[PDB]
Amino acid sequence: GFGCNGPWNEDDLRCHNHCKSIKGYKGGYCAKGGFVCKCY
Repeated sequence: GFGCNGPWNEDDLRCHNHCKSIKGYKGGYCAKGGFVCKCY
């Protein structure tokens, strides 16, 4: 989710922005073929 909807729809920037918008995270990326929006 959050941009990462699979390799056919991978909005890594959208995941990144989401995660970065959350206090406690610097950013985020689409993992697992682009399915899982993982924050860091």
